[PDB]
Amino acid sequence: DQVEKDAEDETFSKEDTLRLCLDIVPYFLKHNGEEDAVDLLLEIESIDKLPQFVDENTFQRVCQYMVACVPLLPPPEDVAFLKTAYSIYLSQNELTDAIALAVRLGEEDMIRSVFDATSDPVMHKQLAYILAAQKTSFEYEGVQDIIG
Amino acid sequence: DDKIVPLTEGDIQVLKSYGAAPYAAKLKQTNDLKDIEARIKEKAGVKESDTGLAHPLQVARCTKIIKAKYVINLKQIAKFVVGLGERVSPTDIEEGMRVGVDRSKYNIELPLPPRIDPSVTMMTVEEKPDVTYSDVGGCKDQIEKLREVVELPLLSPERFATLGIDPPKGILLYGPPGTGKTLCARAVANRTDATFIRVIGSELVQKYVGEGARMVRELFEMARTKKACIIFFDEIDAVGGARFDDGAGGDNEVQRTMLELITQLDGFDPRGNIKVMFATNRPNTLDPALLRPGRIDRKVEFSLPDLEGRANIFRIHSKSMSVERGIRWELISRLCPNSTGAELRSVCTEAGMFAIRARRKVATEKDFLKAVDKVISGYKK
Amino acid sequence: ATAEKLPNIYPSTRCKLKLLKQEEEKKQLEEIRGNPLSIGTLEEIIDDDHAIVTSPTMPDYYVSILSFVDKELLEPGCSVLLHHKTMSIVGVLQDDADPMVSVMKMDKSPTESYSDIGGLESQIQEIKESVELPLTHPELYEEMGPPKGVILYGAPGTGKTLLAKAVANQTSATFLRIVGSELIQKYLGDGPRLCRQIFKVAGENAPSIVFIDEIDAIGTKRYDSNSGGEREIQRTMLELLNQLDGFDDRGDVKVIMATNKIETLDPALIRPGRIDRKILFENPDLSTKKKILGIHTSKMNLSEDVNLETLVTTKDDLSGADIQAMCTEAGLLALRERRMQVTAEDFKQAKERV
Repeated sequence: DQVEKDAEDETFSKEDTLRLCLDIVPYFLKHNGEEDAVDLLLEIESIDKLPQFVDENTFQRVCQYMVACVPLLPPPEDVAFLKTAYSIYLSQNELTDAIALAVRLGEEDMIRSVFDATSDPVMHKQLAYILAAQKTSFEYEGVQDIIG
Repeated sequence: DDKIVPLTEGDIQVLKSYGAAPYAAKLKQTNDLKDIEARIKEKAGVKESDTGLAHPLQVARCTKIIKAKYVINLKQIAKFVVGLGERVSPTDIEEGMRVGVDRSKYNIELPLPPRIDPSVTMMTVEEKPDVTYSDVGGCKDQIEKLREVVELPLLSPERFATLGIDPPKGILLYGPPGTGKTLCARAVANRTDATFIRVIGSELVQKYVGEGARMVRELFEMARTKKACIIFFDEIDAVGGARFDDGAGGDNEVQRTMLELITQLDGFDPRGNIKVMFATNRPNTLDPALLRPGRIDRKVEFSLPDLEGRANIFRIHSKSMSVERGIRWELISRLCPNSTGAELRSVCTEAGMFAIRARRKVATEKDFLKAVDKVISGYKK
Repeated sequence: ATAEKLPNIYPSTRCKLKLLKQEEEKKQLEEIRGNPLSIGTLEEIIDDDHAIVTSPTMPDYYVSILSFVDKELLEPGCSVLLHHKTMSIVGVLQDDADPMVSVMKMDKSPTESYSDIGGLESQIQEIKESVELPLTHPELYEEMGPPKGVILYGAPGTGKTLLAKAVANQTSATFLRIVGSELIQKYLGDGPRLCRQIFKVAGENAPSIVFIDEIDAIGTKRYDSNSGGEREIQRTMLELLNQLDGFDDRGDVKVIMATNKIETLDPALIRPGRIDRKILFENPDLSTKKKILGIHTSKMNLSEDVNLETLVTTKDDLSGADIQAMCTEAGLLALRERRMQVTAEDFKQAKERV
């Protein structure tokens, strides 16, 4: 309850509290699975940790639910893991998990994520249709005729 | 987990909307009168029975009016007949809302039929069958006569009267049973939209006595009710045919059940309107009393023509399947001997899996050749 | 966390569900009905919005529905809401139960899966393709159509019985298992009703897998309909055939035939064009036996003295059950040995017994 709902009100945090759980969120990262002290972190509004925590380790399902936590849940919006732990993205850096991320969140921010990994025209031709199959995002030019 | 729970989060709120919603117009409309009207309306109707403490009907209890009670009980409580002299009541004899004779008739009408029947018809009749042209493929020669036996007299009864005659009053079908056989009956049944009674002799012999007799009557009863109706029997062999198994002595009623069927169908039944049709494996089993004219007149096989009939029949069938238009059904039909307008689907219908095994849209010649082989070999019967 | 949100979600759903204003209106519609009311059985119907009924005490009164619910929801000869006044139909009443038909194994997507039964696959395609394939219903669409049923042969409990539920599990329709000797009765005509009751279910609960085991008895045409020959034999079968030759499916209600007495039966009892399929279980050849062996042998715990080939070659061409069966008493010997890991000796023993 320390840093939490600074998230909700907007138009904070004790490293004591913050660092205590930096045994814990890793205690959850040593488990690599799954969900608990992330929520503790979503509270934390620290733009170090969320870049800093998992740059490595986990994948599949695993970082897929790290994502919705990264931008949305903290008092601010965040990216870095989705550039950062995103980096290694072994099984296609990042193709495998990020497209599981590119779906859902009826968004587009994960459009590069596929771009970055998807390198084949024809893997992208499927991504092209995949970006196309969201037409509203893909239909207007400036995405269309540029991405389109 | 988390992101999925967002979907799960959306799940909860979404459902709460209707919950919130449903309460809304709920406030608006405020359901007695759909019934409480009709209820109290028909409560009169209820009470319209309830005076004097009172289409099969079975029993009318229209009860205890003594001056008067105007009802039949066919039942072990207070059996009743209104008659003995001129005994009626202006619209309705009396009460129960039930007004009438039960089933068992006492005088006439009286209150228009309260009647008729218990056990519905335990036999059941599909009118205008799902078959009109359905198995009619390749079946012509038969139907050619059937139409005469059935269709035309249903169509233009006058001609036979214009001639001075009727249609064949009863007709036989044999070969592989019901195969298109019954459906073919069902065909012209629905071709002519006459009432098609499918009654299997299996229905006829049951745990008790007068069994089909009871039925055959109710049959013959609602025959005339359903007039211009096809009484159709698959399994004339169910009740059996001619036999001496009365020499054993237990079969007698089963034998009689035929004789029942035999007796009543003979004298009074219009068979130009009420059609009677029989389906068997063995025409050899007939009780000749069946084969009697004015009972059975026309006699027909199902049947199994030639190379040619099959082709069309094949051609007929395969149109369901995606089929190779190069290969000839004539080619296939050449190979197979004569066989059933059912079996000829084994020609086509089996090849679908061939077509799926061969993963074709359109089964090849061999696909059917194999099927021809496969099926016919697979018979060994 | 979301579990809480999930639970209350489930909870809020319960509330709205119970929330079925309309409640009063619904109660208004109940307050219509009055109470307590009277059970009673249907008889026939007319548009009259008056119909009479059937009772054990046998009052039969000509009565309306209280009309929001429907006549056509129901059939003649069915128990209906009745008042105690005129026995007025209060509305749609089940008369749910009917939990009986003649003799059957009442089961659906059954335990047996083709994996379970030891590898028979060569004929599994037969049962798969004829049934399981249109069960997917996807390809059978283009296929234009699918046979009725199959005919098992070989031995039950390995070929016949094991296979039987394999596709029955696989297709996950209502598997209905019966024996003709589980019909009759020696009496005439409900043998058909037996079937009917079955076919009532079969018609009702579609999709379903009809099974049939060992027609030794109700199925024999003999040469004769007279001179001691029990009608019911054919008398049943024919009707069984009527519902058999009166129906084949595109992948809905599937049939199974399991027995060793083959030509005891009519050709149209098969009716090719309809039943195209003879399954016949053989003694599994050493490999195919080994195929079943490794399954049941290994799923039996044992000591490494054991070897399949040690068992395989030593064999007379056993049934795929005898595999199981050897394997069976094999451990029983180890149980007589009171041990949890079986030697190879018990196997040879258990087999050379069984």
